[PDB]
Amino acid sequence: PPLPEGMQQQFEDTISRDAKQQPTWDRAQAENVRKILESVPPIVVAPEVLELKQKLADVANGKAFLLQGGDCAETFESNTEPHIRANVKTLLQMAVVLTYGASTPVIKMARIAGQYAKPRSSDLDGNGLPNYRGDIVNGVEATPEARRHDPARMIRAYANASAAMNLVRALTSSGTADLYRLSEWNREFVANSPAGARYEALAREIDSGLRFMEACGVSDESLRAADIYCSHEALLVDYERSMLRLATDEEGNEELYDLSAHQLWIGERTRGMDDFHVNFASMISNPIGIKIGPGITPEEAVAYADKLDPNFEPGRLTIVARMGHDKVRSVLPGVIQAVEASGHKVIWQSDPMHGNTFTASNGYKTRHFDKVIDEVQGFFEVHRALGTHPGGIHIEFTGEDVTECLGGAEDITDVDLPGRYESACDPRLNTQQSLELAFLVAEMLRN
Amino acid sequence: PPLPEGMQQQFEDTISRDAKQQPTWDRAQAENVRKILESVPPIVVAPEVLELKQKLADVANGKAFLLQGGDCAETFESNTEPHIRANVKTLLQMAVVLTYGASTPVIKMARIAGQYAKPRSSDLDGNGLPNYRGDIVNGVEATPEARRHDPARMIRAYANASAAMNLVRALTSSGTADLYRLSEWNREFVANSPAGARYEALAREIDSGLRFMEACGVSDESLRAADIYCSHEALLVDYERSMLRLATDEEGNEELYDLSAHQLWIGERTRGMDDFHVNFASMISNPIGIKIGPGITPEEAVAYADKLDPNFEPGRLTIVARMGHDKVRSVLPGVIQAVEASGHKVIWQSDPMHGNTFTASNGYKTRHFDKVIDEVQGFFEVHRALGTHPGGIHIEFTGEDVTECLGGAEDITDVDLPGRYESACDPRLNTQQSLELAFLVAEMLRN
Amino acid sequence: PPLPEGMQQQFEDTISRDAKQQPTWDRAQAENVRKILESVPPIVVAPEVLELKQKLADVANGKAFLLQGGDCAETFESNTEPHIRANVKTLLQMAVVLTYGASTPVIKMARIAGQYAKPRSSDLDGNGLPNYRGDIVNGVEATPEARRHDPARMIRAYANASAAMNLVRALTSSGTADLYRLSEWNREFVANSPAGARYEALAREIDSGLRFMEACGVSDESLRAADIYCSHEALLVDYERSMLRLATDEEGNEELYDLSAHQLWIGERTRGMDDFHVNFASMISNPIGIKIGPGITPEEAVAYADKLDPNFEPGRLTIVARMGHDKVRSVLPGVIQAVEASGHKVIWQSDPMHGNTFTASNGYKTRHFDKVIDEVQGFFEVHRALGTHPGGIHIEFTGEDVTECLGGAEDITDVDLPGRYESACDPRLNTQQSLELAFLVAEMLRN
Amino acid sequence: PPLPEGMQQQFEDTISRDAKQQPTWDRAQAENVRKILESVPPIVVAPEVLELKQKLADVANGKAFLLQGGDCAETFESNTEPHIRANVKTLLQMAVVLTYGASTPVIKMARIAGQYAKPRSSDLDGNGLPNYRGDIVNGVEATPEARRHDPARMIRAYANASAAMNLVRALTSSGTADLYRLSEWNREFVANSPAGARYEALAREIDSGLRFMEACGVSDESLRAADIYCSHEALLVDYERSMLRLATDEEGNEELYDLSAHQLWIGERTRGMDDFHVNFASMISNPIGIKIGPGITPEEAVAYADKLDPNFEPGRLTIVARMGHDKVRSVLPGVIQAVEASGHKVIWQSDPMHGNTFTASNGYKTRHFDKVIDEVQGFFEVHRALGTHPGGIHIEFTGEDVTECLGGAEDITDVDLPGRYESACDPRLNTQQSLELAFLVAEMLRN
Ligand SMILES: N[C@@H](Cc1c[nH]c2ccccc12)C(=O)O
Ligand SMILES: N[C@@H](Cc1c[nH]c2ccccc12)C(=O)O
Ligand SMILES: N[C@@H](Cc1c[nH]c2ccccc12)C(=O)O
Ligand SMILES: N[C@@H](Cc1c[nH]c2ccccc12)C(=O)O
Ligand SMILES: [Mn+2]
Ligand SMILES: [Mn+2]
Ligand SMILES: [Mn+2]
Ligand SMILES: [Mn+2]
Repeated sequence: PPLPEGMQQQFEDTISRDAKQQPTWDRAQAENVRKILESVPPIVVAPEVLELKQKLADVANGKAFLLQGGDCAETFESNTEPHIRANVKTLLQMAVVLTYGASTPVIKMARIAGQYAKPRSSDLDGNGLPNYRGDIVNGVEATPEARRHDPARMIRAYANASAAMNLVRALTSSGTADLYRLSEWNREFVANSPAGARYEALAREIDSGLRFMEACGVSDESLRAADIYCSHEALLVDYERSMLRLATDEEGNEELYDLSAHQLWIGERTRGMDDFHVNFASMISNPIGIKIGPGITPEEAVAYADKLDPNFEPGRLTIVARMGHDKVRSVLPGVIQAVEASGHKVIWQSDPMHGNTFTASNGYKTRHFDKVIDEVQGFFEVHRALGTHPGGIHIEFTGEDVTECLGGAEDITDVDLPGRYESACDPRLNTQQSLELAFLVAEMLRN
Repeated sequence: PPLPEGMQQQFEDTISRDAKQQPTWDRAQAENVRKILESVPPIVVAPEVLELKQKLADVANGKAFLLQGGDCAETFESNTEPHIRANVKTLLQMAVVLTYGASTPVIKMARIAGQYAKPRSSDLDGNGLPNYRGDIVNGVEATPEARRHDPARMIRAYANASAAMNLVRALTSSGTADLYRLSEWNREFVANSPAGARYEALAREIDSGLRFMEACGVSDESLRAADIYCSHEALLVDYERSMLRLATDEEGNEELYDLSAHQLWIGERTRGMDDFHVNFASMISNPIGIKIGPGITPEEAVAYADKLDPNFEPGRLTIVARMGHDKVRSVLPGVIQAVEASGHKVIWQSDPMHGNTFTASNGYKTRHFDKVIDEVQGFFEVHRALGTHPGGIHIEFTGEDVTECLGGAEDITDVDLPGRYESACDPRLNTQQSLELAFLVAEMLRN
Repeated sequence: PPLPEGMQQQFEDTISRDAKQQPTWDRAQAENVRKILESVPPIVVAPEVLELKQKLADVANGKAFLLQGGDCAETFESNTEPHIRANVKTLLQMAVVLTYGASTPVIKMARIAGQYAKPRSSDLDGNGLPNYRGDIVNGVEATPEARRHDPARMIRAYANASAAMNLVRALTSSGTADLYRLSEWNREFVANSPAGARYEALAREIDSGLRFMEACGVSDESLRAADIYCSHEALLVDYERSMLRLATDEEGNEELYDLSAHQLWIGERTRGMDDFHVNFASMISNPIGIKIGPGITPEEAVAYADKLDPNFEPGRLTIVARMGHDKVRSVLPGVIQAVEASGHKVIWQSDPMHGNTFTASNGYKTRHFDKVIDEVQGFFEVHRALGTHPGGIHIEFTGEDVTECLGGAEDITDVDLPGRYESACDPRLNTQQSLELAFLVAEMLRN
Repeated sequence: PPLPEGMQQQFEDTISRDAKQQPTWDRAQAENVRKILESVPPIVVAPEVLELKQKLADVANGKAFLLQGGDCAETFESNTEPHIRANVKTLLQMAVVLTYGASTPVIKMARIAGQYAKPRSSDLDGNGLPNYRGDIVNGVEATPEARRHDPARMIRAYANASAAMNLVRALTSSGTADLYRLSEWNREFVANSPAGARYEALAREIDSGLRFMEACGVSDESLRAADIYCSHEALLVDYERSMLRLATDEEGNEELYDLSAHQLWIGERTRGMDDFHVNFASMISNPIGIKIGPGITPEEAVAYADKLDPNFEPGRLTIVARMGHDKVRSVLPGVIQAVEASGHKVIWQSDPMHGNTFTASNGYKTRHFDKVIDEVQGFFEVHRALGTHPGGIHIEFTGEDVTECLGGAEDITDVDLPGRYESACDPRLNTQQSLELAFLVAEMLRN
């Protein structure tokens, strides 16, 4: 494989860096897997990434909203036609309500087609066997057989990735992204929800807006379909470097993209300034997210922003606040002020999930719904008060009727958790609770 | 002028009938005026009349609403670019609010381009001189000079008619019928109205529906312009018979239209079954209205419906209830039941104007706003209860800030009337009071 | 009537100038006619004039073509629904063929709604009576009764003007401007033309382009209707000054328009630099044409261009070459070179009509078809060679099957002329010969 | 896996049948591969198959054309982003020319995402090792190691299938299916082709039709993108039965689809009436093709049509004539007459490839371009003469500059073949020769 140009100087340097949360496995074998994946069809194409950069610039400048979400960890087992549908459906069903509430174009990103690699686990498990690190590295089975790290799982992940994107592209053009269809499903929610009497205000109001549209004779070019972009945490060195492709923009302008997804994002753990991922990200032309915890100082946030967005292109960087309901109001404002002052129009995104994960006195780990909302509530209160733009959210959900998060309209308590708990990692929002979340965030976008 | 076909047998018979409310003037002179007008360009064309019949069929079958209105009597003096604009603007500004409220296509008919002839006056005035009978017959001046009946005023009316339609067609294609522009004017009303705090519920709600439209990327083909159809009372024999033209529909299918307007309507006074107008109307292929008072018996309403709609074409006949706020609930239901049972899908239209005209203990004649609303309120209460469709309304308004009707948000009382009173005949709704009327009728269409 | 602003200084000065080709009539009476017409609805509105300026800028910059034409002189007698249709139809039927040939948007201007005033006649007739000077001044009858100059004919002209524009606006929205309909009529021409075997190349080719359009599933938003703008020679002082209106553009920017038409043009006779019309034209914000004969020197053409286009707004001025088939190649190139060099992007338009008018040894006056074509042929040869843009043409035609011009596919000779000759002034192209002209000009636009 | 309903009775019976051209491999292993593939995301979805049935009905009824084609056998090695692009590009580049020529919607089907299984080889090779039977069964390497039959290759094929469809869906929405872009590439062909002077007639003509489109202001909703459907020969029992899914149409109407592709087709070898494939095909709701050789008798063609299209749904069956240039005119007409008479509106498709395969006196096997054209030439001559509709073609091509077929504009002779020959099986058309084929078939569609 020959060199690009002046990137090779930078690329070699980028490999040199340490990478946290890597898998331990055979190197000679993993290099073969990579050189296989160096020639496959990509999951996405450069023009679609450009389209997302342009749409993400509008989010950065107050003209659009960002809905990101899906499974915490995709599993090969769960990557099926019925499950993918339900995630797409709930993502869209939310997006119609946020579109109305925000009075702006919602951009739909998804945790899909790549979100396999997982860091959150401690380095070793009880019983002396390695713990689950995603179906791209090892199996969920609690046996030394399955938990052994396997480079071949990278090809299985690429397979399952291209399967899922092929399906969302089909599902979206085939009209599960029909606007009238989605709102008819949202009435079925509000009618059959316990706390739907609260939300029926906005339900009727969206109903009216749609009937008004048809009354004005508005030709349904844009109403039959959507665009669901895709994303995952760029965790794994060999997989993400294998998906590097070299596109040539208009007038022969050459660039370097990671086409494993439209948008890649960096996690809390692999966040070092002189580590692989932040240097990888700054080299690739994709839009980029970056998770940010309470331990962030505004000094560091400006440092990230300078490296990841070195040309002040609005929407290139998303900064994903995940801080807990209590510490969001306190920590965030200083970060924004410093970042905005430095001349960077980033997308401010709320992740009210990975802040509020607590062990539920029941074996299982959960998040309380009321606390999840309260982090977003505070995320807006900071933006309203400072006079900056709430760019988006980054929730974790599923389209199955599962009981993993407490509270909500359903009244899910400690005792309800073992009844159905299908998640490979962090606890996801119930279908009921995902829609319910959107309606509340809509109300916050209005006021 | 040669004969059409089997129509000539019927046409001769139609002339034979007596016509009420005619002008007394020279016959030889008036026949020359007619034979001049027999060759001019028509005010409208057959294909547009067909378009209205098709759209009026949708009103008859519950799928659309009918907004009709404008000046009571157009005057040559008042037929000016600024006045016509303001009437068009308020007609459209209403139509956007009714469209939202009804959740259906509003069809916009106007009292314009022909509404000159006037019957309401008693046959002779005080002082022994003839009274005003519209600028198509005589002048407003109180002198035996001006009040003399003049056949030449028919050509002056045709001139002023083609002037006004030429302007609405231009105004509508030029973008005074822009949907975003109209609602921006409606916010200026609700902000600057006294009782706008009541209406700001629906104002924000329409605002949201429009921002939602732009958020969904909806291409503005249908949003920049409208269609304002035109109408007048077919009062005058010589003028309406001069505008008879013979069109040939698809596959050479020949028909006879009165192209003085898109839709002609019959008044309370010239309503006889064996009089000129009802026989004229049944011969012409235009859509047709018919005014109906408290003295109507359901027996007669079915007789009209049989003659005017002899082929059960839905939307061909409109039946215009004008009965007073008190007698609307009582008289109407029996008429609908009999008409619906006879197998006629007419358009049920409310005229809350020509029922409630009372002399205002001030010289001038007025209508009270609260009473006008209450006739429409009852018009809906009858339809809601019977389970039939409220097809439309037929208000009289102007786009000038005039004080002719009492009540409203403005608090217009007896003493306010002489301050500005520009109407040639019946008292019209203030700009403020026309918009205010629409918002209330919207609220009635929802519930 | 109060003053505009700094225009009044200029307006007074503009009146002061002598005006050629005026009518002699009562001044006190003509001032009443003018003060009547000062308050009527205009024939057009400012936003439509702005739209034309923007579209005419595209013609000036090589991106569009200009089709102007219609009757030489409209007559009140001829201003009828059937005649107007046929002129509109042939104007559009031409425009589809020119659109294809030019591979650009054709802009459709018409000699309609105002083209009554006529200058071409000598000042006095034989028999001592005044000669015909258009239905806006006097009648066609050869009697001292009718030929007397009548200010009231200005109001009759305004009436007939608003009649005709009301009809074209209706005819155009009602779908006589349907693109598939027009080409089906053009096949009927080519099939039934004698020389149609020459033109059937381009006929099939346009047929293919339309079927291709429907094959590509192209939504028919733009295909059902057109925009026919309107024009006349601004000849008559009192009529054109009566139609002056004051519009306020975006952000309250005030301007002065003559809304008797969209585009006014100046004739050969009333062309003086310090005469009324050139000073009138430079004061009004309308787009402007100017007729130009062989006697023009490039020195003068630059002088006109400086006065009429004082801000170098492209498309504001059209320069209408009418020079004869022989003298077009010789006279024109020097005019273009000087005008282009001076920094003026005007529209170069060919008028192959008013150059080639000769008395036909038969009483009547005619133009030979082959000579008419040859002036356009040379008009293109000049532009092809110089490398400038042929902006448009300015033919005179009618949609009746009349025999006024010699030659063509029909083989019209001297003896054929009295069979049907309906023109009030210059000889117009036959329906057959108008379409035939377009096909040839299309072939010239390709090569 | 539970039963559908009354299908299970029929499904069991369908398995019972013998299947020709199957692979010999471990059954227990191959059943695991199948039960894995029973739960994956499908390559396509039911609504898209319905869309194709509706579009294929229009082809059957003379309103549309069918362009099918691509690689003869896809190889995992060749299934790459650059190769897939070039095939898509040439498929579309052809489709624009056929769309114009046919004056109808071309429907674009592709040999992609599944076309791995191959029957054409004799049962055993020289050297005693098994011969190549497609990357879904074994490898191209000439070693007993690689040629061993491997059930795991079914999962590798599904992986590579979902990879490729994910890419065409992306490539098509991203604007490699832009109509103006494709024709700009077609001018580069005609300019740089040797025999392009023949084709420049239609090249300019398509250029004109596109400029005309932009001149008419036609909004580019439909012009930026296309729909490329997908197909392969349903050869392999375990793979096709694994992709059976159960969809529920509008109003809960249940059906059974094979979602390995949009359209499956049956080969010459596996064509028996009581064999697996014809009974499989008749059970699945997909549209269906069927290859047909010279040995077909009209008696049999009606028998097929009765079984495969048991409800006379037009466009459900495609009948693919592959007969050789000589025997096409002779054999075909009798088949059509009998089929049309039986009341079946099938799609008549020409496969001018698998008839004319001859060994090229050079080791390699080839087809002559002039002979390939002549089979289509005769295919049309039969339809023109009989007065039936030429529904489509089924060529085999690639977007690489390869030398596998003789003749064409390039002048490829025997000596040119080894220079570049990349095909795993039958010889494909050069990029130059694929475009050139389309232009000629366009000319045949006109006359
Ligand atoms: N195409 C528009 C409108 C739309 C269609 N389906 C949607 C579903 C959700 C939100 C918006 C939409 C958009 O993507 O915004
Ligand atoms: N053209 C649509 C929408 C529209 C445009 N302008 C309007 C003004 C009022 C109501 C609706 C409209 C209609 O006539 O209904
Ligand atoms: N609306 C487009 C296309 C069109 C419709 N009717 C036409 C008649 C002639 C030429 C073009 C057209 C235009 O005005 O150009
Ligand atoms: N969308 C239309 C037009 C079109 C777009 N791209 C194309 C490429 C080829 C042929 C047609 C098209 C179609 O599929 O037919
Ligand atoms: Mn998580
Ligand atoms: Mn009245
Ligand atoms: Mn002339
Ligand atoms: Mn083959």
